[PDB]
Amino acid sequence: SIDSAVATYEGFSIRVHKYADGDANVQKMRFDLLPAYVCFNPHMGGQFFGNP
Amino acid sequence: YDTTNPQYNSVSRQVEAGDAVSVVGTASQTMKPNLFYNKFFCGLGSIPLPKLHSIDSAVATYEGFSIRVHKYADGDANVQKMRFDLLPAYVCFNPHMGGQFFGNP
Repeated sequence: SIDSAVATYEGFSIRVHKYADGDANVQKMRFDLLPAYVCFNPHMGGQFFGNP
Repeated sequence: YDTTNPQYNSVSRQVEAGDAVSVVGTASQTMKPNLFYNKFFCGLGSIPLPKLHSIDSAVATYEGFSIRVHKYADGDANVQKMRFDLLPAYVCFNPHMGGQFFGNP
């Protein structure tokens, strides 16, 4: 019962919901995304710097 | 009263310091004043309201004023809600075209 749409950018998909409170006269919008992460093997990357 | 643009003078002389004034009427009395005015003394209007998201509405014209209604509910309390509303706007085009009259004793 809430108006949506879903739009791609950089090949990531994003919902918007548009609702409102009726007793207060306000209108509200939200934009969401859920990421999932993995680290397979911590020994395969790191940080680097120059050598003095 | 303007020396450099006398084309705009509304009154017959300068108001200097020390000029006697007075107040029309009695001290604490309460009354209902009558009103004369020309058509272009004061203006009146109303601003159209957009509809809230995800909430049903309708718009009806009554005297020539337009009025939104919004119809929402409370799902858990199981009640039905409605509000009708309007935004007025008011102008004073010119103070010298209207006033208040009373009788003469």
